[PDB]
Amino acid sequence: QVQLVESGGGLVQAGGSLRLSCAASESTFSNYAMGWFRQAPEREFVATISQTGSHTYYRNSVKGRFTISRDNAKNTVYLQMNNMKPEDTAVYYCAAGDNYYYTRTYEYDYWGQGTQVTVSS
Amino acid sequence: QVQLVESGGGLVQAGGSLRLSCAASESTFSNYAMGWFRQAPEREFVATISQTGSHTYYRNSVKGRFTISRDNAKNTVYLQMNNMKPEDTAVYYCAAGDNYYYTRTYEYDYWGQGTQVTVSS
Amino acid sequence: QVQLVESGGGLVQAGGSLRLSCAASESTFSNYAMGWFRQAPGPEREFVATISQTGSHTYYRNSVKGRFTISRDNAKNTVYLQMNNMKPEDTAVYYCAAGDNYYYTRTYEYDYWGQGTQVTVS
Amino acid sequence: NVVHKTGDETIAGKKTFTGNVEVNGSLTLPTKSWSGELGGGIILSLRKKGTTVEYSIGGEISSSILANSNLVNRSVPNEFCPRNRCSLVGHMVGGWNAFHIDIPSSGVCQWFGPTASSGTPRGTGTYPID
Amino acid sequence: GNVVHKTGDETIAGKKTFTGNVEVNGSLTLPTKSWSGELGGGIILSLRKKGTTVEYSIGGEISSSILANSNLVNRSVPNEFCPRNRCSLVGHMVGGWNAFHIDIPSSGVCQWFGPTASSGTPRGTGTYPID
Amino acid sequence: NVVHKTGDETIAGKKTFTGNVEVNGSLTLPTKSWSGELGGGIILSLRKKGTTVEYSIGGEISSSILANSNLVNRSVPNEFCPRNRCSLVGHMVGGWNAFHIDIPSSGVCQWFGPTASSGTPRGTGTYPID
Repeated sequence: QVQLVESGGGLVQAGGSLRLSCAASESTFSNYAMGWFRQAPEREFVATISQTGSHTYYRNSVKGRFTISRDNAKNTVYLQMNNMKPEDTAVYYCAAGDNYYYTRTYEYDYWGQGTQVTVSS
Repeated sequence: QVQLVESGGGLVQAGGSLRLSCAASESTFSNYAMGWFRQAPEREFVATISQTGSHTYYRNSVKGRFTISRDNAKNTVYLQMNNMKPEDTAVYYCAAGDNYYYTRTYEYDYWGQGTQVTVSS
Repeated sequence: QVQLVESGGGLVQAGGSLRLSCAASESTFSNYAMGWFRQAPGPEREFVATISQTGSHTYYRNSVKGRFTISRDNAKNTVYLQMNNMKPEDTAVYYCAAGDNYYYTRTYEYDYWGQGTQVTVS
Repeated sequence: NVVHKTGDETIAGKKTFTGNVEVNGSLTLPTKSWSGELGGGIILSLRKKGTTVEYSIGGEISSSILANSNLVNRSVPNEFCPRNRCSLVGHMVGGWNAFHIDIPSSGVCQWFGPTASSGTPRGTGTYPID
Repeated sequence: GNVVHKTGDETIAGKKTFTGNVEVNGSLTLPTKSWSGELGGGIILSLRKKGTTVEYSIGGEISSSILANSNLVNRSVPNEFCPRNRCSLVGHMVGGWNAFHIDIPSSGVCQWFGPTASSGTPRGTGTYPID
Repeated sequence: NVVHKTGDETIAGKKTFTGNVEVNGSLTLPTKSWSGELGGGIILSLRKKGTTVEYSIGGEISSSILANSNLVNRSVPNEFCPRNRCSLVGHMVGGWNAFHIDIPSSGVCQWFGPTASSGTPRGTGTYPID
């Protein structure tokens, strides 16, 4: 019960910041755990968040730099990326699934179109 | 506890048919899943059947050619072998166990004496 | 929660007998499975014998079967290890432990411990 | 139309007990069974009792089952499907190898061992349903 | 007298069949029975039966050679704890990545389905059905 | 103040049934959930229903977890802790590797795989609280 529209990556130089957004048309958005995945062949989880925002989970390489958050009143999930590094370059995807504790692509059910994020220097 | 006696073995031309029977000496037969095993190498399952006969399982090489069935009123299990191949030459054994979904000799508890089946090319 | 105090350690010569005792400070002793452990290879404490709450079940390391007997007297809040036909391999510090299940064999599977009593064979 | 302290009786309506209940005899809940070959030779045998499904894994792997692949011969029927993904841990006869099969809410099970084309998978446990 | 009330601590005899939904806000307690024994080769199996489910726990240490696919002959599981269907109880060996299973068939003569093994600490808890 | 053989009704008091009870509809007990990262990236998600806890293992191993080590990021809360130690057998995605995690009465979970620093641990089941 979700169609995900992601926005808007871009170019950022090292140490810079970027905020990604992922919105759903449906108010049933609050029934899903959300995850951000990235693909530099194979897509790795970055951060996940439970339905109510009560639980979050991060990859060790992004901890303390990235923050996942959600605004259920706006049917939107965000990824705030601070102190960006060249290894953060990838196409980022938002996904909806039933549990935040899942970390693999096949454990999520609905996907966004993907947004390119490039970090330089 | 079951005493099992096989019958029906013998010579058959390639492409021919043969029907094996395994009669049990007790009405407790209906409490057991039955299996047909063959020993040319180790003893391998050929077909299994649940207590009521509602479920069957076959080894890939005998699919569409062999049919396992049982007559609980007669305390007998059958193996109808059609389009026989030299492949099929072995001593065939009937066995009684707890579940048709178990496939190893070790997972069966009572055995018949075995019957020889020979297919010529 | 239980406090365990071992006694009976000492010198014994090969082929001799020695009985260790471990007394719990409270009647709650009967709610616990008891185990005897030792540092024989050392420093790991290896189980020797265990006994269930009521004494209905016992379990022994193979090397001590037919030589050692674990027993308990719930009326006295005490568990015993009777060691017969003692061998040099039995020289060790022995420890009494209390836990919930006699089927456990590892130190971390027990919750309360005695001080350890030295047994010296020859 | 009153329930008595003796006798065999049938009682309709939603009954809510606010206190503690003890049942000294048996407590029987609705039950339904199913078994089928998920794919690649693997059998899954299920029995639902209330909100729990009892499973046992059977059969013999007899064709190539790719790592992470869908088992497409038979799905777990809707009435046995969990609300969310369940991972059923099993063991392969004769060695130390373990695997797991996931049952998602759709009932299209997935294999999480490595790519395999032989062996005898086994394992009994439970998973929850709504 | 002999009617069940909407208040009070009471005892109710007879087979009671609830055709609708039942909700229990407190605890729901069924009697339990337990058994434990050394199946063979140092392996202990401990069981707790409650209703139609048996909770198992694997204990002990492997202290003699247990052949692959072998019967564990020191103790069988008593009839009251035996399942109708053969069950495969998965366990794991402490300290590595090794799993095994022990089958409990309807006869209660358990079988080891790991490879031939002669040491290690087997553990694992779980459930199997009974009827 | 009497229980009827029809109608939606609330029944207070400790009720002891000395015979057999059958429930044709659903039987609902109170439920409570909890999830947390035990340590080393491993998440444990729990749902308690009466005297049984349903568990699911999640997350990804993200740091070195020593063999036999305590998982110290989060303990299982007291209301989900068992009376007797439980050994939950799990499997690592993509290969044949199994592990187990013990949950003692303290709730300080312990890892019984070998020393590990990567991989995806999974497994669903139950454990009793007594």
